[PDB]
Amino acid sequence: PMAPYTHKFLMEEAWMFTKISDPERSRAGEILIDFFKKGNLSAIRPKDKP
Amino acid sequence: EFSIREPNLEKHQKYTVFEAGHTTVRMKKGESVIGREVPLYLYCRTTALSK
Amino acid sequence: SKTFAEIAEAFLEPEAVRIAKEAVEEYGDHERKIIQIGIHFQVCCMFCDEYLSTNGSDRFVLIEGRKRGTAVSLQNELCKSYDLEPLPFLCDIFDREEKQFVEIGITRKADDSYFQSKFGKLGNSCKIFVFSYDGRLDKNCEGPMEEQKLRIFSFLATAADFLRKENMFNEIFLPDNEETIIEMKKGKTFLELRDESVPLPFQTYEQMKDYCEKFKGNPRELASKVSQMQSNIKLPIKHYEQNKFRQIRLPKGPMAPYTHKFLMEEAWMFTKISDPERSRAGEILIDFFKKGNLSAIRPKDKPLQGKYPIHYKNLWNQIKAAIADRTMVINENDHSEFLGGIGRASKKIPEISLTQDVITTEGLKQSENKLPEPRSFPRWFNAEWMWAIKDSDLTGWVPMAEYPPADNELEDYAEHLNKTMEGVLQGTNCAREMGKCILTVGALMTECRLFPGKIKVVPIYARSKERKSMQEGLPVPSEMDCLFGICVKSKSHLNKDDGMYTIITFEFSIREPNLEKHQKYTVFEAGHTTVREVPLYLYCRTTALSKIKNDWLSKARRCFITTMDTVETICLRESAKAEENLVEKTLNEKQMWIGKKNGELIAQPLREALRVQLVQQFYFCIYNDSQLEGFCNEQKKILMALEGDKKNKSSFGFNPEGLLEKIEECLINNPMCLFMAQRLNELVIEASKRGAKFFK
Amino acid sequence: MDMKKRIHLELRNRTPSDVKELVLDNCRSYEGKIEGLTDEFEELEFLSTINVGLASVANLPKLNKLKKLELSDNRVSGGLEVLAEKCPNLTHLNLSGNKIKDLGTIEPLKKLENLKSLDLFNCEVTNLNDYRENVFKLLPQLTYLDGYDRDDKEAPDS
Amino acid sequence: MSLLLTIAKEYKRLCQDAKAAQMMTVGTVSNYTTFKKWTTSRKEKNPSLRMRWAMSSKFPIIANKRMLEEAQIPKEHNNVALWEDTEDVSKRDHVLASASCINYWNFCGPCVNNSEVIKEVYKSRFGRLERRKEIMWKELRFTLVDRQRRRVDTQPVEQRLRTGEIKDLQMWTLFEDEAPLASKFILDNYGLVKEMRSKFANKPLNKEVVAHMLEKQFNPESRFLPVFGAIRPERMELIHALGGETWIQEANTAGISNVDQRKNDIRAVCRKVCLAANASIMNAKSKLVEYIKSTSMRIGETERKLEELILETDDVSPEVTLCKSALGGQLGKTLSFGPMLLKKISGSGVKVKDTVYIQGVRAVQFEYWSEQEEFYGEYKSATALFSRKERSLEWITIGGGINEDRKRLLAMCMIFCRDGDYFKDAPATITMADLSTKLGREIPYQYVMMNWIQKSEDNLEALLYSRGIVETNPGKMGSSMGIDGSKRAIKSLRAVTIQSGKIDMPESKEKIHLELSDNLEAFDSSGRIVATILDLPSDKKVTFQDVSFQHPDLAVLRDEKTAITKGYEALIKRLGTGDNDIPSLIAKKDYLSLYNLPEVKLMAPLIRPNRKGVYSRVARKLVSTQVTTGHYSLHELIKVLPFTYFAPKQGMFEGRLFFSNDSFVEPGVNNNVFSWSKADSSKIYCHGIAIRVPLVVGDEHMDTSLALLEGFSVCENDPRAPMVTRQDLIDVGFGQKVRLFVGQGSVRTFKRTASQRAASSDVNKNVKKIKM
RNA sequence: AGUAGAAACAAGGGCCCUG
Repeated sequence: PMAPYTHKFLMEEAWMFTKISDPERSRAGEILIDFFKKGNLSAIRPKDKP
Repeated sequence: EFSIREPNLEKHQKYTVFEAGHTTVRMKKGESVIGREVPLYLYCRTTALSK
Repeated sequence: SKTFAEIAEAFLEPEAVRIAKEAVEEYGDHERKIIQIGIHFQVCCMFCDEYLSTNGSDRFVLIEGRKRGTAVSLQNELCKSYDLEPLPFLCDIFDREEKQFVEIGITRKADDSYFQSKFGKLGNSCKIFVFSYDGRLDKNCEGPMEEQKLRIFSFLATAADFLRKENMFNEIFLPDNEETIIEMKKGKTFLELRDESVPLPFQTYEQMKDYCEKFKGNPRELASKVSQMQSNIKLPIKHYEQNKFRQIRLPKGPMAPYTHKFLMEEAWMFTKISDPERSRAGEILIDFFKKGNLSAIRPKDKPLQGKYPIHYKNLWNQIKAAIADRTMVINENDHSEFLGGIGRASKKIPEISLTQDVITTEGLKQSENKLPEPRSFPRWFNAEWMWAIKDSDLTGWVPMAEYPPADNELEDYAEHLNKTMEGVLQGTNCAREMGKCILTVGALMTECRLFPGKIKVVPIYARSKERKSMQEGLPVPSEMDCLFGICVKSKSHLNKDDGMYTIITFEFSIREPNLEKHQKYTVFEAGHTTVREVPLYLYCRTTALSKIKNDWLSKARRCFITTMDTVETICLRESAKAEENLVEKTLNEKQMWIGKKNGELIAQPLREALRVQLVQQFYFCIYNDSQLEGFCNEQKKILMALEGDKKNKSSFGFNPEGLLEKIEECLINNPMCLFMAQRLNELVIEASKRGAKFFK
Repeated sequence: MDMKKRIHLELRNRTPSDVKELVLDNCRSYEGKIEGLTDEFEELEFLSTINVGLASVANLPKLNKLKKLELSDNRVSGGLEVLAEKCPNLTHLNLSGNKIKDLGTIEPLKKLENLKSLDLFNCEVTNLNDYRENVFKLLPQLTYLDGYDRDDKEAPDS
Repeated sequence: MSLLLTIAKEYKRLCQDAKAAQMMTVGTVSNYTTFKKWTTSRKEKNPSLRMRWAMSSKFPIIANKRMLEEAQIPKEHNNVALWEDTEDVSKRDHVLASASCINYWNFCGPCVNNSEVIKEVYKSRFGRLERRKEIMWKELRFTLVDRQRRRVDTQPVEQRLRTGEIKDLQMWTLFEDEAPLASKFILDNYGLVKEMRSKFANKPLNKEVVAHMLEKQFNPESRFLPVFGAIRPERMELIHALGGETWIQEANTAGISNVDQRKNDIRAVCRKVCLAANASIMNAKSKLVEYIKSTSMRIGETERKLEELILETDDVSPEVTLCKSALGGQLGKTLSFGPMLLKKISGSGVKVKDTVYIQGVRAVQFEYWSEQEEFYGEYKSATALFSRKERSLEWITIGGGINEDRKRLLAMCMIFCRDGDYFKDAPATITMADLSTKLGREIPYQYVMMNWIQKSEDNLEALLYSRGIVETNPGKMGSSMGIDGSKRAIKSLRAVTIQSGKIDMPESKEKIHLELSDNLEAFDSSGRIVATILDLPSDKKVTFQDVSFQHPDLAVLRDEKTAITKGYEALIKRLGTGDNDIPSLIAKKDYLSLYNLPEVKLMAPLIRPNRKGVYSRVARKLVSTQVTTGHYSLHELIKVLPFTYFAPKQGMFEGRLFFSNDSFVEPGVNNNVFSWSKADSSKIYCHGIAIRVPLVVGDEHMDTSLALLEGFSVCENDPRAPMVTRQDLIDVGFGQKVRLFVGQGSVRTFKRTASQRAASSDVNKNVKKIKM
């Protein structure tokens, strides 16, 4: 069989949400919370069957 | 991880995949911007690391 | 459910439920009427609908839910204030924009009867509105507000659907004014009887009802009668330690002979190799026939013992002929007719065609049932028990399915233990008898189903596999088809369960018989056979079977289940007390008493004692009858008393002699019962050396 | 709902021979197969079938006067050869949202000489290298692509 | 079709007879059920026997004939028979056959296009399988087990329902033409029905089987079984393969089925609202009921009403009990005294008065029960069986596994029985302040001593000392308990017994309708208290997810977002029936009269004033485009209308519509301010809050009569109006009448005019106007 | 002949069918 993907992350098939950078909130714990506030993540509700 | 490209069985073997609603794509339109909705996928995987 | 209130709470508001409940309690009526009232009340509510007048005040004022006296007080108050005439009867609601009371009605019948009665009772005094659960309305004035009508009809429709679903949409729960008295239609004959079935002191149900509804407790007379009855009884109590158990008295007479249809120990068989293509019986019976040994047989007219040898001889010759014809069928001659009980069924004689003269000619008395006769202790049972414990030179006698996969340690353990037990058991002799019975009974059942009214020929055979030596020599041991004898059926017209279809059994042996044991058989001297050369005998007899027996004999793989249960229980119980895997040790080390030899006890590991329990279960499956049933049902008391003796529990009883009598009553001409009873006596004897409660 | 009832509803007593446009979006078609269409529709010049669980266009009947089509949100794959025979006078097409795996599937469309614009968005084909140019070299008759002509000339409204 | 004509001919032929006519004329349709029993009645004693006796035959099976001809099923394929032309005696339209034919069908028979629908039919069992596959087994060990018997659930099930709610659901998902009137459970749970219908539609299926499977999919199989370890349905379904009396197959099964989280969330919500209502002094009852009905929560995908879930669960907690009592929900006969659990086995009694002096001389009344009674008790990992006798703890036995739990259970038991001298003479430490009445609400000395124990361990030790202590007699050494909770000692407490092995929990399939007071204390046809607000944790802060506290007091939002939400609510309330409403106007294509509604006029001040004209233009544009044709989405007009009040202007529309509070909505994509989905088309999410849109009209998405039922109602029957189907029902005019067939053997008359009012208020109010 | 039990079978219905 063919060799599968091995790297940890995704390069070409990836995707990203965007937002403006605030130097007063330039940390992961803050960036994640801010991204979560607008409620675009909460909409992510994967169905049961994959 | 997030993705907007359905997978293939060979390259994506260690990955467990789902379908998480939809999302939006933004592109120029003359002098304005528009938004075209597309599906959305979620790629699940486990792995180890070290120092 | 469980009460009408909970039901009403399903589609009503609990408030109106409580209201109607308090109301029926006020009038003290049957609580089955909670429903109607609540509905009426709720309607009134959904009528008011927070409607308002020009003056910004409430338009409608409820009167229904209130008490009767208070309701009349308010009614008169309003008739006075607004200067209206007092009504004779009470109402449900009153309006202000028109200043005239309003009455609401409801019914299920699609007719004006309710509205006609109400209008006659009240003429045109006030406004009356009667709705129907099926969309009808009858009134004496202009129609109500639209919203009111919609909300009322919708509510009523839902309620009616619910009721119809609950079967309560009847006059009982939804009666009119008149049909409010439901009662059992007590007739005349029923009363005449009821007044005749009364106890003695009373003579009419009324007296009994008055005595029971008012009965009061008088403990003193009760205690006095108790003591009196306690004195005229004198219940005996017998602690076993003082009153010991005598031995059991077996019957006396001749010995109990062989009863099983097939031979086990004295059986001789011819073997061959099995080809997968030819696997049916009608085929193997020919394969064995070609080599010439089955045809080499040629008995003589002089039997060692038995009766009717000529019939048996002719039947054997006919069997050989039929086999040669490649058709397992036999013709109806005098011989077969005699052995198959063809025409020996009684002839019927109606009484309408009978006179006192007909009875005198040939005595027609009532049949004198000849119950079985007693027997003695059999001395050949231990021999069979000891022979059925040893190997048979082969294995795989009893077919078994495959083992599924495994994922956890549990299934691995189960598979390992099951493999050990199956490999140990499949090599014995009892196993080959089980497989023989299985296959032969299957063939006979198939034949009885397909070819009734026709005498057939079925073999007595089995399939096995030679044991596995080391890799040396010829590997992959082969299979084997073995043949012990021949069987024959006779017109198994099983019109009904429990029926009887006589079979015949031609078996092969190399051991001369005994009159006591092989009493029913009829042996012949056939000739010689190899191994060197040795004489040959031919055991022949007659018997019968049924659907029930065939089915239960074919399902003879339960003994494995029981034995596995017992063993796994012991091993797991020993392993848990120490919290460690003690199974192989428990199988190879733990010793179990088996028997006595030279007045001493004998023991061997459980791994080898399993065979004893297996044979016990097999015999239970074989010799099962009512006698053995009663015995095994009545012996538990003795074992429980024994256990009580082992633990110093001062047991006692009321009448052990009766127990011994009941036990010894069901011991007749059934070898298994006699054997187990003698062994139980020996048990209590051997334990008397270590325990009390037993006499010698 | 169902394309049958949807259609019978859109046809407010109107014959299927005098209409110039039709829409069936947000419907359902068993087995992803058309149901209720015939050659009776002659004057029809526009069509819209979106998000109806469709998978093949085999059943589609002949429609000459048709000049615009929309099949987005479905999962059509490898049924493009039929379009030429049924609707050769077609000019505008849309397939964004369907299962298009390779340029081989899109070759038949060259025979639609009347074709002007095509719309492929969110398909796998778009994720290749030199796809717009290779497509243009395949379909020279086609001018617009996903709303952009060579040199990225935004197309007008209509 | 021709089949229809054949059915009609058969009906005619059958009516030609006299008996059939009499029976089809007399009575109602229910008689059918009865007729279903008098026919085809035949059983057998030992089917195993007769099965071996029959399968031994040639043609033991029956089968259809035309199905075989159409399927081209031959006879004597390869010299082996399959069937022969005959007629069974019972069916008269079936033919004998053999088992081999079935294999023939399975191998060279007719094939269907697809069969994955099965996975939905039997979802419960595929779920069992998957749950199994996601397990990580472990070693096996041998030892003895303390298996306690108790009533539990073995089938994991989401949205557990009743039977009356299920019978309608089956009909509305499979047989809609034969459907009855819409019940409340449907109108409330619309998306659920839509989902269950999307799968079993346009498919070749046997429907009875599907209905049975759905019943199983909504039934938690309750059993009285021995159990060990944790209690979760995910385990009980395979308990047989985890451990027995002597063995245990260790395995981790914690991360599956996400059940108990829902229950703990529910109980947390109940506690919160109970405390809230307790903040009141005279209407905590109505306050609590309002908080209940003014609240909802999400389950998986769907949003359910709280009062609906509470009446379906069986969590015996002092919180759920109160709620189920307020709503008149019946429940079991289970008690609660603080954290512990209790259940009465036998005995009786009646209240009695007594007093105690707190400090010096301070008389305080405390009650007890004057009789002998027996009680089972269950604390964390500890069981007990005790008896009370006239203000004393007669005896008690325990089968727990911990010393701390043992001591706490014993102390709470002693309290529950008012045993000891403390109830005769309280300690000095307590005072009148600690007595009761945080703000006026009294407290019986019982819970007083309770909190006094929970405060310090030394109070507990002293309380235990209040129980008689003696020297451990010989032999009873094993059945003894010290002060620390040791299975043996030289000196132990009085009238106590210990043992290894929990106690078998009793059982009773009984229900009771209880009530409560204005102080939140429930009573059960007696002076006994089953629950209160003092037996629950004091308070704690939690962040509830996927919840809707649509109530002023139970809200944290500001006046701005609340004003927006209320404007949207009013604008939706204008979504009803009658002219001057938006549906009639759409039907008439009067897209202009919408701009002049009063509701948009009240929400206009909230619009960004510097760009209100541009947005207005766009909104009006969209509206006309949707209205002129008929292809509209109701979830977008309700969103953009508030902007059409002002006058159009010129400018560049970036793509967003802002209010005056820096909160926008976008036309086509869901955001935090306005969201919805095609799955649940009966909800609108604004600022997290949910709003229930009525079902009066159906757009392109909604594809059945289900979306129109809240626009119809029953009215007086009129034989003049026409009789129509359930599909043409959409082409009627608001305010018109029409006859119709409903369910079975029932015809009625409907009118497309709604009635938003309910019965709750119209009854409660009119009642309160009677207690004066 | 035989079975088994504390009574029943050892074909039954109309030359034809049947468990």
